[PDB]
Amino acid sequence: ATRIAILGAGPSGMAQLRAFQSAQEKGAEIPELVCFEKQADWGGQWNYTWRTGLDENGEPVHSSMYRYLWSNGPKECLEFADYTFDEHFGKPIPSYPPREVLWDYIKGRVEKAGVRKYIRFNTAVRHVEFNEDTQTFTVTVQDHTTDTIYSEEFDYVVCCTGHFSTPYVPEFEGFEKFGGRILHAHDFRDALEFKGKTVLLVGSSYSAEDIGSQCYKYGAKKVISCYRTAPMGYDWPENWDERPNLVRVDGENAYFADGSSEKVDAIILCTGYIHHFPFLNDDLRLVTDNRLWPPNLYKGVVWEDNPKFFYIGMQDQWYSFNMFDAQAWYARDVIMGRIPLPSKEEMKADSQAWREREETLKTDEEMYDFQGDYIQDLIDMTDYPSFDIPAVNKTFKEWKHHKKENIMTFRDHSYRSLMTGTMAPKHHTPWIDALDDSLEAFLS
Amino acid sequence: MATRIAILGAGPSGMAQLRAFQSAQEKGAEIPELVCFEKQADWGGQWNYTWRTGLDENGEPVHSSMYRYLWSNGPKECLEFADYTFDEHFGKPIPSYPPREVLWDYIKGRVEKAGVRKYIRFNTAVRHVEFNEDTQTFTVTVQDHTTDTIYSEEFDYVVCCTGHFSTPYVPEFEGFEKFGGRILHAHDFRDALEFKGKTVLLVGSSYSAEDIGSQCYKYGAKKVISCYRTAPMGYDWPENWDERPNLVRVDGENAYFADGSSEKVDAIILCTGYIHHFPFLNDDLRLVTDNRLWPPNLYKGVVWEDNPKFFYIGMQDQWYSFNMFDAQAWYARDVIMGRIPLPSKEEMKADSQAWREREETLKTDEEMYDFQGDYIQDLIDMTDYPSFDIPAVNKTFKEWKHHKKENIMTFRDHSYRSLMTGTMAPKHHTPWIDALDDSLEAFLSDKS
Ligand SMILES: Cc1cc2nc3c(=O)[nH]c(=O)nc-3n(C[C@H](O)[C@H](O)[C@H](O)COP(=O)(O)OP(=O)(O)OC[C@H]3O[C@@H](n4cnc5c(N)ncnc54)[C@H](O)[C@@H]3O)c2cc1C
Ligand SMILES: Cc1cc2nc3c(=O)[nH]c(=O)nc-3n(C[C@H](O)[C@H](O)[C@H](O)COP(=O)(O)OP(=O)(O)OC[C@H]3O[C@@H](n4cnc5c(N)ncnc54)[C@H](O)[C@@H]3O)c2cc1C
Ligand SMILES: NC(=O)c1ccc[n+]([C@@H]2O[C@H](COP(=O)([O-])OP(=O)(O)OC[C@H]3O[C@@H](n4cnc5c(N)ncnc54)[C@H](OP(=O)(O)O)[C@@H]3O)[C@@H](O)[C@H]2O)c1
Ligand SMILES: NC(=O)c1ccc[n+]([C@@H]2O[C@H](COP(=O)([O-])OP(=O)(O)OC[C@H]3O[C@@H](n4cnc5c(N)ncnc54)[C@H](OP(=O)(O)O)[C@@H]3O)[C@@H](O)[C@H]2O)c1
Ligand SMILES: [Cl-]
Ligand SMILES: [Cl-]
Repeated sequence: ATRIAILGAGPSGMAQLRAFQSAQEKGAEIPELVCFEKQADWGGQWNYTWRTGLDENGEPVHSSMYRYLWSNGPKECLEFADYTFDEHFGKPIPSYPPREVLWDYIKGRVEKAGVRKYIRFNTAVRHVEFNEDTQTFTVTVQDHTTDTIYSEEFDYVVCCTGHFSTPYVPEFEGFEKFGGRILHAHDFRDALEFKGKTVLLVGSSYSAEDIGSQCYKYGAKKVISCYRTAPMGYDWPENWDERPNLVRVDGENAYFADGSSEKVDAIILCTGYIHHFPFLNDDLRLVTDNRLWPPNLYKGVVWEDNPKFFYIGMQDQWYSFNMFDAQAWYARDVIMGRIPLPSKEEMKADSQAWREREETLKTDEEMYDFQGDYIQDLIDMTDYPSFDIPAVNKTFKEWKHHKKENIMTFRDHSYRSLMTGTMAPKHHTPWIDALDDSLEAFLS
Repeated sequence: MATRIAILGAGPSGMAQLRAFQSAQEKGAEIPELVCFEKQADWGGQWNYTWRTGLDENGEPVHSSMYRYLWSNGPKECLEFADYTFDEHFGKPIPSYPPREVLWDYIKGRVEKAGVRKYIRFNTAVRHVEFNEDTQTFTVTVQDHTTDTIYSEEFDYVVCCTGHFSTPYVPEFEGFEKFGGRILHAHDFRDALEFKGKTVLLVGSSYSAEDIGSQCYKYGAKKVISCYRTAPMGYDWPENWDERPNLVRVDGENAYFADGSSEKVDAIILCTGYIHHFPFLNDDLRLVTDNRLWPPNLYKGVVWEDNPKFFYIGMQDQWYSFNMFDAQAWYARDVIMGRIPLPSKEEMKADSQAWREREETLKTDEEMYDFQGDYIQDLIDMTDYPSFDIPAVNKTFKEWKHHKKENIMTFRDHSYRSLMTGTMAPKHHTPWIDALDDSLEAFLSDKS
């Protein structure tokens, strides 16, 4: 029979397994599935580790998530259309859950599906090669439980390895002289390490916003964020300064493009990530900056030069979980021969139309509107449950409004489920005072 | 020549392998085409310092484990090249325990003189090495991070020089997920100043624990705790350094030891050693071993017995370092060039097994560096690598061990004689404990 390799058991790989299991329970014959995951358990980013740098096997540490992390968007925007918050939790819960609560949710769906049996944990993907002679892929992996490098042949491969794990880590003048810690956002674990300290954040996006907010919340003496082009422009607290870009450091001080300088204890590079696929040769390897429309992907998923190779979740994310579902359902239907692909020329013409639109986008609203339209096109082609994308866009609009009103209280707001219409209750504690990140403390 | 060699890495071992070939060429031999792949932007391996930790600018694991303020942990006289002396490089006597930048300068000096930088492709990560039975050649696949290109080339021989002190052994202890302080491996340690006024727990009882603890002490840590798995280090530690039996668990703030004691600690540094990790090799070529004086499956400690066109340099545990890699690289060179015909697989395994049986009996430090000295003597007797006085190096290791026992904080204040030139090292202008500036300029200057 047909054999599929699914690379990774984060949200995307979980979605890909669930997509196949959904087709099976509706009565379809599905291919043999094998999912390779280098971590010891599923959940991808959402599987928290104290580890940084390299794991116990020598593999790069995957997760970038830290203690005290909460949902940075409304949970109502990432709800599964086939497995609601109401089904999983059995009651209304607040709109910005801590990491452990969303990890519990995503695991709940695949626990229900029974798809853990397809997953080989502690197994790092080493190489994927396409064989023209057999029209099959050789997937080579390292099983760290047995310390064995082995290969198997697959008919199709679905890459679900994420793109927020391999850091973009630029050097600044004087880093070799600096007496304090220099780390990337990827390595950040515990805001308590920076209690009573002066922390410099290099960058102006989600990691700078939230790591700065955690350092503030857990008692940093001072936060400095520095921007390359434009300030973040939010209402920062009194002990948070925004500066133009870092120019250089010395033993103790950071020097900014405005000619100012001051003592800093630690530097956190919130400079984003690279798309990194060392297990792919250039015939299969996606090369892209982080963007809403990466190139060479028909419907954002099908590798145009070899359409038996698929990528899930490689777009920049406003939508996250239910985008990966729409993609996984699409990829499943292509694999199962339910969606015949057009010619390479027709695929490229379709992708180019989406690219041309992506190139014009300016505002946050234009961006989540584009991604909503993309997902609508995907769900129109499969049996993934329809959901109210314009209502989700309106929720993103409210969220963006709440961040502008007050960047420290946006998580104190509640939104309505677009799947069930359930209104989220207000949490028992305002975010700034909610020090305990535990599922037990949140659901109490 | 019509054959081509891939050398994986441009640390001391890969530099030695290039120098071995260049030495044969300047003496009038025809040598093979050489290609050396190095993922860093410059040569030196461990000795090339970086502020970076975890993953580098290209997403490759950061290689170097070296830190600010690192000095030679053995006498430089024990690692001197037999073909390129300290006297030749520096033009004067220098003290016996140079800072990192000074030994980096030295190792670079030899390959600068040799002109072998032209063979090296920097910023290039080795991804895969496969042996092809059909052509009896290796396909080496690499990622050139300068151009972001993955390409493959065919090689007749491969010499693996990628080290084994870079991929950390990082065991989890009960409660690590709860602990509110930093947890890092020795591999990630960069700057003792980060621990000034802090209580630092070191897990481990070998060189990394000794030296990282010594740096934390020197640069003003409040307290050092070192914990041992089997036996204490047993040195004369300063008053703010405690030795405990092994860590059992941690909570939010405290470390709990096997003696039933516990105390609040600010940071935990795992000084738990390293793993031999070769993700670019399939199991037919991949060395699997613990850190030891005699890793298995290596004839003369260098020739992969299942495929003797594949070689490993420097994969042994190290008393000897630079001149061991030279002895090995000269041997591998002579096998590649057909100067040393190999015995049958059965004869190679019988020779390796004799060395293994001896290795298994070793107990004392002296038995260990004596074994490694005898190993190196066997290698150098088979090639034109300049003979050097191995018993005199062993005697220097013995003096060094004696100096560490007398006073672990002042062993670096002693001087030894070059076994290559007979030059006596002068006393440094500053005692180690007060020598806060690690720069080559500060070390080679005359002012204290
Ligand atoms: C710090 C951080 C916070 C975030 N917070 C939110 C949030 O609040 N809300 C939200 O909607 N989204 C958030 N995201 C976005 C995040 O990308 C998605 O939520 C989701 O985790 C992406 O799922 P994925 O499966 O595509 O990738 P990942 O979650 O990265 O999972 C990829 C999986 O592939 C495995 N893998 C990778 N390489 C290999 C290999 N070679 N061999 C084997 N296995 C491999 C990994 O170990 C991992 O399990 C956050 C991202 C980051 C980095
Ligand atoms: C912290 C520390 C301190 C030390 N101090 C001393 C000392 O004072 N005295 C002493 O004698 N010895 C010391 N050593 C021992 C050390 O092993 C040797 O000095 C020497 O650096 C070993 O050289 P090598 O070339 O075998 O390996 P390395 O120095 O580790 O060099 C390996 C090279 O391979 C490259 N490489 C690795 N993987 C790849 C890949 N996939 N693709 C491409 N290139 C790759 C690396 O980037 C590097 O250039 C120390 C070791 C450590 C870890
Ligand atoms: N749940 C949470 O609270 C949380 C926390 C952290 C991250 N995340 C998630 O993680 C993902 C990644 O977010 P991210 O902000 O890490 O990455 P990102 O969105 O790709 O942000 C990249 C940032 O790096 C900056 N940058 C790049 N090079 C720079 C340089 N040389 N100097 C200064 N700044 C530089 C960019 O500035 P320019 O704009 O000038 O290019 C930009 O601000 C997102 O999905 C996010 O939601 C979530
Ligand atoms: N120039 C310098 O100053 C400097 C500094 C750092 C390192 N180095 C070099 O780096 C190399 C490696 O030295 P290293 O000490 O890092 O590694 P190493 O010699 O392999 O030592 C490993 C240590 O980890 C301990 N260990 C392993 N697992 C443990 C566990 N679960 N709990 C507690 N302890 C555990 C071992 O204890 P057991 O003995 O009980 O097994 C041993 O003490 C050497 O070449 C060294 O010279 C040099
Ligand atoms: Cl069907
Ligand atoms: Cl000012």
